Formats: sequence, C-alpha cells, structure tokens
Amino acid sequence: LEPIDYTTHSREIDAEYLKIVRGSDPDTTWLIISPNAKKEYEPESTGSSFHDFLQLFDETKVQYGLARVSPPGSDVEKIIIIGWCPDSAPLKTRASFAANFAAVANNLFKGYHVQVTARDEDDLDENELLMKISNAAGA
Repeated sequence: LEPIDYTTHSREIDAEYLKIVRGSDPDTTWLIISPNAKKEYEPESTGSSFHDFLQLFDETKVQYGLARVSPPGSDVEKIIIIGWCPDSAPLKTRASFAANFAAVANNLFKGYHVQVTARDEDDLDENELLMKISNAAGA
C-alpha cells in the first residue's frame, strides 16, 4: 500500500511531540501533522487551546493530531491522538489509513491515553472527547 512518511521531518515532528507529551511549554499543548506536496508528513499547526485543535483539521487530507489535555474535574493531564481520515482525502491514502494510524500510534506519538478515529467535525465534539479522556486508562 502507501506507507506513511514521518521520518523525513522527524526533527520538526519529535520537537513538538516531546514538548506536548511532557507539558514543558503551555503555549504548545497540541500538534497536527499533515502531508506536504511530496507526501511527507510534517508539523502543520500547533496551539495551546484544545478547542482550537479540534477545529484545525483539513477535510481534504489524512492527518494526525496529538494533544495534551486535562478535562475539567481534575488536574491530571492526558494524551489523546486523533487519526483524521476525511472522505475527501485521496483514495489511496484513505485505504492506507488503518495501517498508517497504527504506525503513528506505535512508533511516533507513543504514550497516548486515548485514540480516536475522526472523519468530520461531528467526530471531534469537545465534550465527548473530554469525557473519553477522563475515563481513560494508563498510557
């Protein structure tokens, strides 16, 4: 199939990844990686607000998001990863999504507490996710 490439820009990716999973920078609590013109994945956007995160996915591309969140109700911070696979994304990339999301979860964005598959904004309702995060088990 069409394997994902997240090692070419591993430098840029890992830099944001560590910041987020460690919580070492309040300005950066989430990251979305998207494929460039050469089909290489690199950081597309980062931000501090989880609410902004959920609204920053591209409906024409398969992307992966990573966010460190603390649901209202506790001070525990947990990690959620999102496999964004919109209908409009290129056929071949959508067909390789299940395989590539698994790769991202096992090799790139390791240490997540919650894993979600999304296709559109309805799959990214903030309250629904804050609930999943709150009911999550260990990393």
